[PDB]
Amino acid sequence: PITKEEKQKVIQEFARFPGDTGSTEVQVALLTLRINRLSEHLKVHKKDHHSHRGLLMMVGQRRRLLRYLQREDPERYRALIEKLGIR
Amino acid sequence: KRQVASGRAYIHASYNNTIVTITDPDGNPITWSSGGVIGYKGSRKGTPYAAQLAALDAAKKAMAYGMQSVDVIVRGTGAGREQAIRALQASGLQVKSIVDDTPVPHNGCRPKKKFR
Amino acid sequence: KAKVKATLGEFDLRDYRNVEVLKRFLSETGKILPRRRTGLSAKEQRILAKTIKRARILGLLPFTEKLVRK
Amino acid sequence: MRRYEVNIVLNPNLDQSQLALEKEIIQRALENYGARVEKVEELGLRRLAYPIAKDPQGYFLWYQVEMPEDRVNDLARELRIRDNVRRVMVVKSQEPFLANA
RNA sequence: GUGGGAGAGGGUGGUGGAAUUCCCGGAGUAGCGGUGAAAUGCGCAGAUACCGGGAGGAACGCCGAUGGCGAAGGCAGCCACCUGGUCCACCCGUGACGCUGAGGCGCGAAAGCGUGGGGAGCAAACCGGAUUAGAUACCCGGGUAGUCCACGCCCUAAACGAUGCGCGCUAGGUCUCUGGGUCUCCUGGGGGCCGAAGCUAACGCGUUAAGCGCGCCGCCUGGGGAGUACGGCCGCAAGGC
Ligand SMILES: [Mg+2]
Ligand SMILES: [Mg+2]
Ligand SMILES: [Mg+2]
Ligand SMILES: [Mg+2]
Ligand SMILES: [Mg+2]
Ligand SMILES: [Mg+2]
Ligand SMILES: [Mg+2]
Ligand SMILES: [Mg+2]
Ligand SMILES: [Mg+2]
Ligand SMILES: [Mg+2]
Ligand SMILES: [Mg+2]
Ligand SMILES: [Mg+2]
Ligand SMILES: [Mg+2]
Ligand SMILES: [Mg+2]
Ligand SMILES: [Mg+2]
Ligand SMILES: [Mg+2]
Ligand SMILES: [Mg+2]
Ligand SMILES: [Mg+2]
Ligand SMILES: [Mg+2]
Ligand SMILES: [Mg+2]
Ligand SMILES: [Mg+2]
Ligand SMILES: [Mg+2]
Ligand SMILES: [Mg+2]
Ligand SMILES: [Mg+2]
Ligand SMILES: [Mg+2]
Ligand SMILES: [Mg+2]
Ligand SMILES: [Mg+2]
Ligand SMILES: [Mg+2]
Ligand SMILES: [Mg+2]
Ligand SMILES: [Mg+2]
Ligand SMILES: [Mg+2]
Ligand SMILES: [Mg+2]
Ligand SMILES: [Mg+2]
Ligand SMILES: [Mg+2]
Ligand SMILES: [Mg+2]
Ligand SMILES: [Mg+2]
Repeated sequence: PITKEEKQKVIQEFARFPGDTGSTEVQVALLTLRINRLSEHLKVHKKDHHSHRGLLMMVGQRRRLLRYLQREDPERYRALIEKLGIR
Repeated sequence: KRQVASGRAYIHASYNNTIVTITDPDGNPITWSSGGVIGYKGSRKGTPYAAQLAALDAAKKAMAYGMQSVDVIVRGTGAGREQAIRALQASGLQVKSIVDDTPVPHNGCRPKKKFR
Repeated sequence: KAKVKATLGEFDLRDYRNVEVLKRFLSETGKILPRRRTGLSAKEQRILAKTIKRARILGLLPFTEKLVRK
Repeated sequence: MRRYEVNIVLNPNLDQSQLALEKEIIQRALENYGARVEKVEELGLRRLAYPIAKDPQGYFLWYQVEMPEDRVNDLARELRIRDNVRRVMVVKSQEPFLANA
C-alpha cells in the first residue's frame, strides 16, 4: 500500500516549510495519493463497492480542502492544482 | 464358516428403526439384524424392545459365526439406542469398548423442511 | 475443575506448531473447548481458535474425534 | 519484501536421493522467486492427527524467509505443483503473543 | 502528522476437513424407508447397514457470546494479496477549512428477468401416497424452475431500534467488547441491563433520550374507497416511483 517511505517523500515534497505536516497543500497531496491508489485498485475489482464509498468520501474531502484553498489564496491553489494535475 | 472370534458391532439407531451390523476387525460385515428382520413391521420397529431383540438376534448369529470379543460403535439417536447396547452387553458377548461415532456435518448440506 | 490456562506455562498463543500445548485446549473430541473450561480472555480465545485451525490444516490437531464409553 | 513462514509437509517414505532432490527443488523455487532464507527448521517424521494422502505420517519443513509480496501466491503454486509435496501453508510472520505471562 | 490497536468491513485468487448424493470394489441377507398409524417409494439386476477407493456441488461444526464489523442491505473454515472505515496515545502541523442537504449520482436481503455456465442437498409448480364429510392444505414419497457462478437488469421489505443526521447540556449503578494509564481503580471509545431529574395518553424512555436546547432534511392531517384510477417517468418483462 502506502509505506512510511513514500508517505514521508510526498510530505517533504509538499511542505510549506521544514517540519510542516498538516498544511492544506500536504493534506491534498496525501489525499490525492490515496485517491489514485484506490482508483487504480478500482480499475480492477469493479465489484468492490465499500472501498468505492471510501473513495467517494476521500474525493469529497479533497474537494472541500481545494475549495477552501481557492477561497483563501487563489495563487497557492493554482500552484497546488498544477503540481498535482487535478480539475 | 468363518470362525472370526472377535470383531466390531455397529448400532445404527433412528426414530423409525434400529439396526445392528456385526462385522470383522477390518470392517467387513458378518451378520446383521433390525426391527424388521424380527417380526415388527411399522412404528413398532422403533421401540426399545425391538432394538433389544435385534441386538440379541445379531449377537446369536455372531455366536453361530463364533464371536466372543466385540467392540461397539454407535451412530444415531432414537428409542432403544441404549437398550441395544444393554442387550448387547448382557447377550453373552464380552464388550470390549463402546464408542459413539454419530456422523455430524460441519454445516455443509441443507436439511429437509422437517429439520429446520 | 481446573481450567487449561490455570495449569500451564508462559506459552505462545500464536504458535500453530506446538501440538503439546494446543492439544490441551481440545476436548475429548476434536472440538475446541469453550472459555468456561479454558479460562482465557476473549482476545486470547480468539487467537487460540485461529492457531488451532492452522494446526488442524497442518494435520497436527484432530479435526474431529470419537467419543468413548457412551 | 515481507517476512513469511513456509510450512511444507511431504511424503515421509522418501530415501535420501529423493528427499534431497525435493528439498533442492524447493530451494530452486525459493531462489527463482526472490526468497531470502532467514532460517530453517526440519522436523521430519511426525505422527499426523488424521491421514493425509492415505498415509498416517508426514515429513515436516519450516522456512522463515523474506520475499516480495506479489510473488508469494505464485511461489505457493509452484511449490504445490510438485507431487510429493502434500501440504503447503505460507503464513505472514507475526510477533509471539503470549499468555499466562 | 507520528506511533500503536481490534474487527464474519469489501474484492481477487488459492486451499482444508466433516457430511449428503452418485459411481467402482469388497464383504454381507431380506428388508429398508417412512408415519399418529400407514401407504406410495426403493430392494433378488443383491438394497439398507459396514469397509476401502473415486467424482462432484454447496455450505463452513466446536471456537460462538447476551460478541465483533459495516452507512444500510448485510458480513462466519483456513491462507495470501488488493483495499475501506474506525479507535486510542502524543499535543506535533493547518487555522473555522463546519453541520445539514431538495435534485442528481451510487449502493441496495430475498424473490424475479436476460445471455452463458453449473447442479450434490434442498425445493414453488407439478406427479403420486395418505388424512378428511371433501384435502386443491398441513403429514409421507418423488420432482422442475430456482437455490450456486460470470455479466447485465430489477430498486421492493416488519429494508425495524417501526426511533433522520450533527452538536452542546443534564445523578449514578451493574455486565461487557476494545485502547491508554502512575492498572482495589481511573480515563476514552462501542455493546446491553437497571434506574436521578425530566418526558410520556399509557406502555415505557432515561449520557446508546422518547429529557433540556439549536441547525438542516423527510414525512403526517379521520376510516373505507386505495397504494386503486388517469397522466408522466423508469423497466426486456414482472412491475416500480
Ligand atoms: Mg419405522
Ligand atoms: Mg502436491
Ligand atoms: Mg472479513
Ligand atoms: Mg473478505
Ligand atoms: Mg455395492
Ligand atoms: Mg424388486
Ligand atoms: Mg417392488
Ligand atoms: Mg455431476
Ligand atoms: Mg452457536
Ligand atoms: Mg456499529
Ligand atoms: Mg485496514
Ligand atoms: Mg498546537
Ligand atoms: Mg499559527
Ligand atoms: Mg452528509
Ligand atoms: Mg438525495
Ligand atoms: Mg436488489
Ligand atoms: Mg437473487
Ligand atoms: Mg437466472
Ligand atoms: Mg427431497
Ligand atoms: Mg415435498
Ligand atoms: Mg386424495
Ligand atoms: Mg426530529
Ligand atoms: Mg489495561
Ligand atoms: Mg460506554
Ligand atoms: Mg452503561
Ligand atoms: Mg420520576
Ligand atoms: Mg429502561
Ligand atoms: Mg441526543
Ligand atoms: Mg414521544
Ligand atoms: Mg406518501
Ligand atoms: Mg376520506
Ligand atoms: Mg404495491
Ligand atoms: Mg389526473
Ligand atoms: Mg402507469
Ligand atoms: Mg415502455
Ligand atoms: Mg406487486
